[PDB]
Amino acid sequence: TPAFNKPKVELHVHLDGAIKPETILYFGKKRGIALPADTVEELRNIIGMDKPLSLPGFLAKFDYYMPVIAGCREAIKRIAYEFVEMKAKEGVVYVEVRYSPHLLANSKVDPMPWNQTEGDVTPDDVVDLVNQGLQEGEQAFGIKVRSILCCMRHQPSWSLEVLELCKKYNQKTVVAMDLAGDETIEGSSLFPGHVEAYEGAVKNGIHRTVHAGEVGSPEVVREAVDILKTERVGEGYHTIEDEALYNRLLKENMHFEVCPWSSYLTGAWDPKTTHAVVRFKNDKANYSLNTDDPLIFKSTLDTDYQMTKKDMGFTEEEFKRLNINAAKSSFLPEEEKKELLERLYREYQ
Ligand SMILES: OC[C@H]1O[C@@H](n2c[nH+]c3cncnc32)[C@H](O)[C@@H]1O
Ligand SMILES: [Zn+2]
Repeated sequence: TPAFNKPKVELHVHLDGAIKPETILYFGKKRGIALPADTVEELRNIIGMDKPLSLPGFLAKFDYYMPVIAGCREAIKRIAYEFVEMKAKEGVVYVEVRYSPHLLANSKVDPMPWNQTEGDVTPDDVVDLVNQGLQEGEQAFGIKVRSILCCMRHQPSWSLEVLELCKKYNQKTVVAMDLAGDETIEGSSLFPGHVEAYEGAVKNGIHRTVHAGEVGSPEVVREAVDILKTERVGEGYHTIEDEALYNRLLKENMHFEVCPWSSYLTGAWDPKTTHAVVRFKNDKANYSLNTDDPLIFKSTLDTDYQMTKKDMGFTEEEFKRLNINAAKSSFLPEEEKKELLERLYREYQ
């Protein structure tokens, strides 16, 4: 009994955070790379988390499996492909998947991620591989999928390249640029590489989303919006702590990419306090309900819907409304955007 058994739109999910334990297991064995377990079940209990940790502590879960995927062409395309499939089954009609092309490369990247031996999978090659998998997947499960390339807070040296990859693969799945990573890295929002990359995104008409305010303060959100010119705020829960800023974002109709389950599991949200999404729903704000990293949170899109339904009083009417807003707030070109809205309204009848 799903919380909302109707078409959905997801704008916030990490491809490298939405991998099948069976695929991880498969490639570790296949490449002879170690994993903290050799059973999907125990693989899930190590990578997985059922209790709040922290953002820095949550991010380390990737260390367990990224090494078996990164640098492997077969694996990069496969996870991209199986991702669409996972989305198709969850009832998602349109989705934007994000990831760092750099963290999956083993050539032309410095610092080499995961202590990898050089190879031929360049960062560009990664975008191409994911595009291919995503495309083959759309085709096969019939849902529309786009992608978003992440700048990493800790590695601004990579940012300007990410912008280039967005320019090159514009709408050839790549519809936007994100800034992900450890939001606690003081000043990461302001590092030159990042700033210069967004400045060029603005100048070259490349869409922009920025993770901010999940654990950072209103100023991190203020900087994303004002300095980085972000078009959407990834999560942004802490924005409501600055009534003035909140109201100005509410006025611009800023889209907040919300991830309920994720906010609890990363300790971003104090379970004793009311979720910022309650305030969002109440203020009729522009916001989507997203999954973020389902492999690590051991969840599905329904997990976040059941959470809001059961615990936050969300109705089918709010569910329909938030998704219509997610559609309007997507980085799809006008025509495809209209086509998306058309489908949702058709099905919401
Ligand atoms: O998917 C791109 C990267 O964004 C980061 N990311 C994933 N889930 C996240 C939640 N919050 C902040 N950053 C996240 C991860 O380091 C992942 O490797
Ligand atoms: Zn995220």
